[PDB]
Amino acid sequence: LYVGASQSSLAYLDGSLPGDFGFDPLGLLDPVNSGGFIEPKWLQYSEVIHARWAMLGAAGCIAPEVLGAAGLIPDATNIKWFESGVIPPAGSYNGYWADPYTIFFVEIVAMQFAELRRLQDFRYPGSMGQQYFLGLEAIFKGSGDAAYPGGPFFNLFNLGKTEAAMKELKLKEIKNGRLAMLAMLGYGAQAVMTGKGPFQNLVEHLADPVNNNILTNFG
Amino acid sequence: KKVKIAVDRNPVETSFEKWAKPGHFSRTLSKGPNTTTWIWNLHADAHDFDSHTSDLEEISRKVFSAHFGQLGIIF
Amino acid sequence: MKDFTTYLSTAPVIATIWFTFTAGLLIEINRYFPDPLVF
Amino acid sequence: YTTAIGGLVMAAAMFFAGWFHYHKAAPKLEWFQNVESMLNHHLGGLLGLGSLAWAGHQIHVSLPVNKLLDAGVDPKEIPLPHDLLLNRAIMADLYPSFAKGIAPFFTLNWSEYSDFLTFKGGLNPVTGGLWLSDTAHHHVAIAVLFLVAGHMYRTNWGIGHSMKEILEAHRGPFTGEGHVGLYEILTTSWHAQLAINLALFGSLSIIVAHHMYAMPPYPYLA
Amino acid sequence: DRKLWAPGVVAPEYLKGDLAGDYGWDPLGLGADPTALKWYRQSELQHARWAMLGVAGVLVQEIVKPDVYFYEAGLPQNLPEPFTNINMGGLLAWEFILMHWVEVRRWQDYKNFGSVNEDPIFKGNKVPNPEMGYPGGIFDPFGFSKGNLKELQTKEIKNGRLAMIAYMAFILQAQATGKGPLAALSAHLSNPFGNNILKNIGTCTVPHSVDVQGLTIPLTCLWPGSQ
Amino acid sequence: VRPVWFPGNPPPAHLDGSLAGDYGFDPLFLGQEPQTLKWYVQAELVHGRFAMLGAAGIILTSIGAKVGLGFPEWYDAGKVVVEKNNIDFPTLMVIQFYLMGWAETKRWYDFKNPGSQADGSFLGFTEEFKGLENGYPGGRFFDPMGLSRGDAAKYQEYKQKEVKNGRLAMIACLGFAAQYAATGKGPLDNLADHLADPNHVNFATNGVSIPIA
Amino acid sequence: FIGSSTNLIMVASTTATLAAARFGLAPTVKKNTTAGLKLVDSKNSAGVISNDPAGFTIVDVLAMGAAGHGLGVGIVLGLKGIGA
Ligand code: CLA
Ligand code: CLA
Ligand code: CLA
Ligand code: CLA
Ligand SMILES: CC1=C[C@H](O)CC(C)(C)[C@H]1/C=C/C(C)=C/C=C/C(C)=C/C=C/C=C(C)/C=C/C=C(C)/C=C/C1=C(C)C[C@H](O)CC1(C)C
Ligand SMILES: CC1=C(/C=C/C(C)=C/C=C/C(C)=C/C=C/C=C(C)/C=C/C=C(C)/C=C/C2=C(C)CCCC2(C)C)C(C)(C)CCC1
Ligand SMILES: CCCCCCCCCCCCC/C=C\[C@H](O)[C@H](N)CO
Ligand SMILES: CCCCCCCCCCCCCCCC(=O)O
Ligand SMILES: CCCCCCCCCCCC(=O)O
Repeated sequence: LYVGASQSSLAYLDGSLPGDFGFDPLGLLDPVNSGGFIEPKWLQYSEVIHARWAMLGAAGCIAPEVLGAAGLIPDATNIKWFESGVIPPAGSYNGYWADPYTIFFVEIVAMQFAELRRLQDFRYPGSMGQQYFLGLEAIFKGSGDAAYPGGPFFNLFNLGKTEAAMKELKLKEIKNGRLAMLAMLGYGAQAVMTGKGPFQNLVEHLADPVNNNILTNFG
Repeated sequence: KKVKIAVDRNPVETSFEKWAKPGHFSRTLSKGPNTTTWIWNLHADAHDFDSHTSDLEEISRKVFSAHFGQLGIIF
Repeated sequence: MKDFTTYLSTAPVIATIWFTFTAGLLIEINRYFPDPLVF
Repeated sequence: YTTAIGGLVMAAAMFFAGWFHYHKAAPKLEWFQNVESMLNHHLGGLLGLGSLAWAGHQIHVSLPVNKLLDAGVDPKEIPLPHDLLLNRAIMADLYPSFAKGIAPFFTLNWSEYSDFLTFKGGLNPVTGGLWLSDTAHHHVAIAVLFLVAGHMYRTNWGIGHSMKEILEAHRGPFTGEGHVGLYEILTTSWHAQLAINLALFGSLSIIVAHHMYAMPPYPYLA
Repeated sequence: DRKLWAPGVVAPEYLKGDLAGDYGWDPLGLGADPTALKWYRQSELQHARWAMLGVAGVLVQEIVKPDVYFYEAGLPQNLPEPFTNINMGGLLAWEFILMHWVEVRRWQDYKNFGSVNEDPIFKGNKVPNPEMGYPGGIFDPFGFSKGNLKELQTKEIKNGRLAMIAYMAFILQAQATGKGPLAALSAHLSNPFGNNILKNIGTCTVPHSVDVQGLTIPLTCLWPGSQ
Repeated sequence: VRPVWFPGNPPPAHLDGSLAGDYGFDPLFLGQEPQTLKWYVQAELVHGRFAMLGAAGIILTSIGAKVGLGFPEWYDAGKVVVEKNNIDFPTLMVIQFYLMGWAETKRWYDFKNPGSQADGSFLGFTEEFKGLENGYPGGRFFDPMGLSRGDAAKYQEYKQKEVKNGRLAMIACLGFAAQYAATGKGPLDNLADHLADPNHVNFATNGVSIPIA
Repeated sequence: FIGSSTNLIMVASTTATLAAARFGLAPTVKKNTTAGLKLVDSKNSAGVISNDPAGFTIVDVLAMGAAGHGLGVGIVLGLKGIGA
C-alpha cells in the first residue's frame, strides 16, 4: 500500500496486524527462523509501547509552551522541554518540590512495579491476576494479546464493542503513535539544531517560512 | 537469494551438567582419563571445533560465541 | 549445585584454590614476620 | 575511571552476547554465509562509522583540548569536553570556522574549514607528534572512503556486485579456468578465511609498527 | 434494569444491584472478594455519614459564626466559651476513650453480626439491626425504617458521596485561597474571571507548622504549591 | 497458588512451601540440595535471631541517646564500656568465645546427629536438648512457655512471623551500617533529620550514595 | 545559494543521474550490467512493487541521488580547485 512495498514483505503481511501497510523492506517480521527480540509478537508490542510513550511525550513536550503562550500558566513555568531538568547541561528547573534524584528514585520504584508486572504478563498471559496485589489482580488479567490487555481499568468505557470498531480504533492508535514518534524525533533534532522550543520553531517558521527552515538554520 | 536473519531458538540448554564432565566435546575424550596423555589431549582439542563434529553450522556458532568471549576478555 | 561443586572439585580449580591459599598464607607470614632467615 | 567502568560493562555485554547467541538465539548456516552483506557492513558501518565517530570526537574534543594544552593552559583551567560541545563561543574562538556551523559542509564550501582540516605534515614542534588537525582530516577522508566502499556488493536489491561473478569473470589464457570454486572454498571453510585474515592482519601489524615509529601520532611519543 | 455510570459499559458480575447506590462502578475490581466488599461497604458508610456531618457543620458554622475560620477552628485560642484555652490533652483523652469504645463495638458488630446488640449493663435494651452498618433502635428513635428502606438507603449513600466530594472541595478551596466555602463562593461571584482555580492554584495558604501550646504540629497542603 | 517473590515466575522444585517464609526466592540455586538447604535454613534462622537482638538493642540505645539519658551510640558502645568499666577486651573476647563455642558446638553436633545431645552426657539433661525440628530447638529451656508444643496452627503462624521479622532485622542491620558509613550519625538521628525535612534530607541528597548527584 | 554555480551544478548532476537510470541508460535495481556493460535483467530479493511505467523503485531514487551527489561534489570541488 505505502511506498517501498515488496513481494517478499507481503508473504507475512496479510493485513492481520493493525496498521499493516506492507512496509517492511528490512524483513523484520518474517516468522521463518525468528527468535530473540526480532519476532512479530515482541516487535508489535514494542511498537505499540513506543507509540503510546511517544504520544505522551509529544503532548508533554508541546503543552507547557502552548499553555505559556496562551497565558494560562504563569511565567515561572513555561520552559523548554529540554530545560525542565531532563538534561542539566541544557538547563534545569529548581521549582520542583524536591531535587530530580529523589523524584528519580520514586520513578524507579513506580516504573519498576508497572513495567515488571507488564513484562510478567507478556511472558505469561494472565499470570498477573492470581497473586494478591491488594485486590487489583481482578483487572490485571488482560487477554491473549499483551499489546491490548483491556479490562475494567485499561478499557474503562468499554469502547470498541464490535470487532470492526476495535480494529478501526487500533489502526487510529498505531497511526497517531507513529506520527507522535516522528514528532518526537523532530523535537529532538530541532532542539539540537535551533536550540529553542518546538512551538517557538513553529511560530518562527509560520512568520517567514523562506527565512526559517532547516536550510537557513545551518549557520 | 534473500539476505535475512535466520536463527534457531534454545538449541543448547544453559546448565552446569557438562562442566563436571571433562572432554565431552570429543568422542575420544568423552570416555575419560586412563593415561596422562589424555589430559594433554583435553587441552589440545579444546578449540578444535571442526574435530568435535562435522556440522558446519555447529562450528560457525561455536566460532561466533568464541569471538564474543574473546572480545569480553579484551574489554 | 551438585554439578557446580563437581566442577569446582576438578584438578585445575582445586589446584588454583589450594595454591592461592598456600601463597596467601606464605605472603601473610612474611608480612607479619618480615625477613625470617633463621629460627 | 568512568572509561574503566564502561569497559567492564562492555565486557559483561560481550559475555552475555556470546551466551545468548549460543544458547538462546543461534544463527543458521545461511546467515553466516552472507559474505556480501558482511563485507558491506564491515566496510561501511564498522570501519566508516568508526572513523567518522572518531573524527567527530577528535574535532570536538581532542583538537580544542590539545590545542589549549599546547598553548600553555593548565589542565585544570581547560574547559571540559562537554563545555566545548555545548557552546559555539569557545569553539569559534579556538577555530573561527566553527562560527559558521555546519553550513559550509552542505553548501560545498569545505574550504571554510581550513583551520582544523589541513595538510600541515611533518610533526608538531611543541609535542613532537603528528598534528591532530591532520589526523582529524585523515579520519574524515577515511570514513568517506570506507562508507563509499560499503555499497559495493549486492545484498537484497539488484544494485551491487556478486563476488562469485567477479571471481568467475577473471580468467586468462595462462591460468586455465581461473578463480572458479574459490567463492565456495571461502564460504564453507573457516580455516581458509583464517589463513587469509591472519596473513593480511599480521602484515598490517608490521606496517603499523613501521608507520608508528616513522610518523609519531601521539603527543610526546617520539 | 438499573442505570449504569457509563453508557455502553457492562456492570461487574458481583454488582447486580442488591446494595443501594450500585451504579456498576468498580474500575479497580476491589469488590471481587465478598469479605472485602462488605468491609468496603462499611467503610463507605462511615465515610459518607462523617462527610455529611462535616459538610453540614462547616456550612452552619460559617453561617452562625462568619468570623471564625473553619480551617483554624481546631486551635485552642479559637474555641468558644467556656472551652477557650483548654488543655488539648484532656480533650484528646475524652475523644480517644469514647471513640475507642463505640468503634470497638461497631467493629465487633462487623466481625460477629448480631452479637453486641444487647446493652451490657441494662439487660433487655437491644437494637433490631437488620443489616450491617444499620443498627436502628436507639439510633433511629423516630422509626423511619418501617417503609421503603431501599430508596432511603439509596438517597443516604448518594448524599454521602456528594458530601465527600463537597468536603474535599472545601479542604482544597481553603488550602488554595484561605477562606470558607461561602466566602469563596461570594468572592468567585464578585469576579468569576479573576477568582478561580486558574489563578488561586499554586498558592498554599496553610503554613509550614503550628505551635499548639507546647508541641509543634507539622502542616502541609495537598499539592506542592507556594507556602 | 501461594505468593512468590516474583509473580508469574514458577517456584523452584527445592522450594515447595514446607518451610516458613517460603516465597520461592533462589535465583542462584544455592539451596538445591536437601542437606545444603537444611544447613542454610539453620543459618538463616540464626542470622535472623541475632539480627533481631541487634536491631532491638540498637533501637533502644538510640532511643536513650536521643533523650537526655547519656546512652552512647551503637558504634561507640564498645569503647565506652571498655574504657568506663575496668574490663579487659581480650579477656571478654575469650569468655564470649568459650560460651559461644560450647553452645554452637553442641548445636553443630546436634545438626550432624539429631537427638544426640539428649543422651544425658551433659549434667544428665535429656529432654532439654532433644530438639524439635531443624533450626527449631524446642524444650523446657529454650521454650519454657511451651508455645512449640501446643496449637500447631499458632506455632506455624509464629514460625512465619519469626522468619519474616528475622529477614526484616537483617535488612535493618544492613541499613544501620550503610547509614553510619554514609551520614556518620546514629539511626534515630537520621530518622529525626528525615522527619524534619523529607523532601531534602534523604539518600539522594547525602552526597555519598549517589555520586553523580 | 539558490541560483549559484554550486546549486546549479548539484541540481543538474542529480537530475542527470536520475534521468539516465529511469530512461534505461544507467544500472538500476531491476536491470543489471554484464562485463561488457550491457543491460540485462537481475534477480533482486526485494522485488519492490512500484507503479512506475519502467519499474523505477525508491531504491533507484536513493542510488541515483547518491551517485549524482558524488559527481556534483567532485565537480564543484574540482572547479574550485582549478580556479574556475
Ligand atoms: C558481533 C556483533 C553482533 C552481531 C553481528 C549481532 C547480530 C545479531 N543480533 Mg546481537 N548482540 C550483540 C552483538 C551482535 N549481534 C551484543 C554485543 C549484544 C549485547 C548488547 C547483543 C544482543 C542481542 C539481542 C538481545 C538480540 C540480538 C539479536 C541479533 C540478530 C538480529 C538483530 C540485529 O542485530 O539486527 C539489528 C540491530 C538492531 C535492530 C538494534 C541495534 C540498536 C543498537 C542498540 C544501536 C546502538 C549500538 C551502536 C553500534 C552504537 C552506535 C553509537 C550510537 C550512540 C550513535 C543478529 C543476527 C536479536 C536476535 O536474537 O535475533 C534473532 C536479539 O534479540 N543481539
Ligand atoms: C554461566 C553460563 C553458562 C553455562 C552454564 C554454560 C554451559 C555450557 N556451555 Mg556455554 N557459553 C557461555 C555461558 C555458559 N555456558 C558464554 C558466556 C559463552 C560465550 C563465551 C558461551 C559459549 C559456549 C560455546 C561455544 C559452547 C558452550 C558450551 C557449553 C556446554 C559445555 C561446555 C562447558 O561449559 O564447559 C566449561 C568450559 C570452561 C569452564 C571454559 C571457559 C573459558 C572462558 C569462556 C574463557 C576464560 C578466559 C581465561 C580467563 C583466559 C585464559 C588465561 C588463563 C591464564 C586463565 C555447557 C552445558 C559448548 C557446548 O555446548 O558443547 C557442544 C560449546 O561449544 N558455551
Ligand atoms: C554495521 C554493522 C556491523 C558492525 C558494526 C559489526 C561489527 C562487528 N562484527 Mg559483524 N556482522 C554484521 C554487521 C556488523 N558487524 C552483519 C550484517 C553480519 C551478517 C552477515 C555480521 C556477521 C558477523 C560475524 C560472523 C562476526 C562478526 C564479528 C564482528 C566484530 C568484529 C570484532 C572487531 O575486530 O571489531 C571491533 C570490536 C569492537 C568495535 C567492539 C565493540 C562492539 C560494538 C558494540 C559494535 C557492535 C555492533 C554490532 C552491529 C552489534 C550491535 C547490534 C545490537 C543487537 C547489539 C565487530 C564488533 C565477529 C564477532 O562475532 O565478534 C564478536 C564475527 O565473528 N560479524
Ligand atoms: C559522527 C561524528 C559527529 C558527531 C556525532 C557530531 C556531533 C555534533 N556536531 Mg559535528 N562534525 C563532524 C562530526 C560529528 N559531529 C565532522 C566530521 C565535522 C567536520 C566536517 C564536524 C563539524 C562540526 C561543526 C562546525 C559543528 C559541529 C557541531 C556538532 C554538534 C551539533 C550538531 C548540529 O550542528 O546540529 C545537528 C542536528 C542534529 C545532529 C540532530 C540531533 C538528533 C537528536 C539526537 C535526536 C534525539 C531525539 C530523541 C528521540 C529525543 C527524545 C529524548 C527523550 C528523553 C525526550 C553535535 C553534538 C556544531 C557545534 O558543536 O557547535 C559548536 C558545529 O558548529 N560539527
Ligand atoms: C518502518 C520500518 C520498517 C523497516 O523495514 C525497518 C525500519 C527501517 C527500521 C523501520 C523504521 C522504523 C522507525 C522509523 C523507527 C523510529 C522510531 C522512533 C522515531 C521512535 C521514537 C520514539 C520516541 C519516544 C519513545 C519518546 C518519548 C518521549 C517521552 C517519554 C518524553 C517525556 C518528557 C516529556 C513528556 C516532556 C518533558 O519536558 C521531558 C520528558 C520528561 C523527557
Ligand atoms: C516529476 C515526477 C515526480 C517527482 C519525482 C522526484 C522529484 C523524485 C526525487 C528525489 C530526490 C530529489 C532525491 C534526492 C536525493 C538525495 C540523496 C539520495 C542523497 C544523498 C547523499 C550522500 C550519500 C552523500 C554523500 C557524501 C557526503 C556525505 C560527503 C562526501 C561526499 C559524498 C557525496 C560521498 C512524481 C513521482 C512526484 C510524479 C511523476 C513524475
Ligand atoms: C558442695 C558440692 C555440691 C556440688 C558442686 C557441683 C558439682 C556438680 C555435679 C553435678 C552433677 C551432674 C550430674 C548429676 C546427676 C546425674 O544425672 C546422675 N548422677 C546420673 O545417674
Ligand atoms: C579469641 C579466640 C578464642 C577461641 C576459644 C576457643 C574455644 C574452643 C572452641 C573450639 C570449637 C571447635 C569445634 C570443633 C570443630 C568442629 O566442630 O568441626
Ligand atoms: C581495476 C579495474 C581494472 C579493469 C580493467 C578492465 C580491462 C577491460 C577488459 C575487458 C575484456 C572484455 O570484457 O572482453
